[PDB]
Amino acid sequence: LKAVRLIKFLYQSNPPPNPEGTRQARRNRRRRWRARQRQIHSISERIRSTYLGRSAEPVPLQTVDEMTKKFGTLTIDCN
Amino acid sequence: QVQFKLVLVGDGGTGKTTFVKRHLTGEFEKKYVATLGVEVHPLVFHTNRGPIKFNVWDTAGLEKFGGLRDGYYIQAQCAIIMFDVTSRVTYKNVPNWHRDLVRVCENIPIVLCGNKVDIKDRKVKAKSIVFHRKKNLQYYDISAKSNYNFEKPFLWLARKLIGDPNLEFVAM
Amino acid sequence: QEEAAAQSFYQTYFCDILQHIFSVVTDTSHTAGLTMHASILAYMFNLVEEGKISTSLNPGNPVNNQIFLQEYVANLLKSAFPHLQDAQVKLFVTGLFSLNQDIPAFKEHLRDFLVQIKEFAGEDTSDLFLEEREIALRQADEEKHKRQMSV
RNA sequence: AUGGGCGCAGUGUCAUUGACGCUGACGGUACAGGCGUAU
Repeated sequence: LKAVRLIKFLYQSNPPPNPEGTRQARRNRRRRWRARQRQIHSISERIRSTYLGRSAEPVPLQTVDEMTKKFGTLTIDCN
Repeated sequence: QVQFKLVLVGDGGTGKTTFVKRHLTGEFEKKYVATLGVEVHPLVFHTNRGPIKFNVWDTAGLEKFGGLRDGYYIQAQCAIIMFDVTSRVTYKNVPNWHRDLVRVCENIPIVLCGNKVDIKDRKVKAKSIVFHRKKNLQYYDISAKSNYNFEKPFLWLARKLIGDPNLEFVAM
Repeated sequence: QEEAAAQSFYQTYFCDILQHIFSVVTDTSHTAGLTMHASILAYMFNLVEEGKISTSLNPGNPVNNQIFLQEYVANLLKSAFPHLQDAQVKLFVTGLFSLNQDIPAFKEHLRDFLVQIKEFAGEDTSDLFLEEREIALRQADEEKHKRQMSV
């Protein structure tokens, strides 16, 4: 649960790129590993921030008001 | 007794003769002796409701041997159209046979049968077999060699004739 | 692909091959194969048209094979089909040469000829639209010559 | 983020058990990684 343990577990599960093989092979593995490391770092920083991170107001920004305005727009027009 | 006039249409000995023989003897003919004019064969089935007789008029499918041709259809009580799924041309010829049959027989049950499906080389895919749809023909993939759906057309015709939808053929 | 024996084989077998192909085509029993007929005839005629067959097929006449072929085909069909009008055969052969690069149109032309041979047609050509079909054949041949020149 | 031509897995078109890709819950558990680079 503690941040240190989560970060250590995250960094443990990703094996470093294999230095064995050709230069270009190792370097392509390094590039992919670095991209995935940036992804991991972003996720870890998001966890570090807090455990909720976002408010639910984005939903009314997308659906609740987009439903309420047209709820007001409702018109009998007979029948 | 309890016999119906059945007319078989298609390319001569292209399965009609083979189909009739296979239902008659059970042997699967290999030679292709194109049928001459028509051959009338009794063909008996036994259903849960008794015997049934088909007066199958295996007609010649080659114009040179058509002979009386449409005259064979007079007083027909059921019709089995045939075509070889391995040759598209015999399929495109299907509408012509349907036209002639309906022209002579306006209101008769029609079974569209794709013969010798067993032969691996299938040209007329199941997707494109649609003429029966608009014409309201009852379709069947069959093969006189391996007997796939070997009985379905005759059973369907017997059900449509006697009127028993759940009627079933019996061994004896 | 084998040039050395090509001329010899042509001289040996070309007329025989055309005879048998036509005997088959005029037979309705083999209608389904017409595409292959169309596939091969158009080929051979093209070979005739470009003169890739170099030797004259008539030892008694060292003329370009094309005209000899036209007379031979006309004579053969007329002998086999005495009741046919000569203009019909002329038109049909002309189309054969004009249509050797349009397999669909070539096949429809063969089917038209097969329709004709089934009919004992008198001198009355009014129903035949020979002028209209000739105009269509001229247009097709014009497109064929344009295609050949564009190369 | 990018997808090359073939490892063939379903196949759409025609001359349809041949050819172009798409596509296949594929031959692929493969391969490609700007033109040193710290974007």
